[PDB]
Amino acid sequence: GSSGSSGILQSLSALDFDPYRVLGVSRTASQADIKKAYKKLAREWHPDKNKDPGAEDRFIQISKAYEILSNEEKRTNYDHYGSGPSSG
Repeated sequence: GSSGSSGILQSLSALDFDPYRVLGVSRTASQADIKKAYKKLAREWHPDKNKDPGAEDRFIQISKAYEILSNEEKRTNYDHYGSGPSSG
């Protein structure tokens, strides 16, 4: 059996890009999992060692994804909105 698998599943994001999806974690992930995942991604995908064109892009995002969660104020805000339409 050379190959055989399927995973047809649609999706819909609330904002330009989701933080959890960027960092690569789920709701179950807590400040701990997210944090470690952030630094780990920032260090590994760090532009300091990365020379190939594009690496930076990823990093710039990875940092942004966490910036939201990492921050208490930012994190909470999201929850309040419940991934819905902003008041204004």
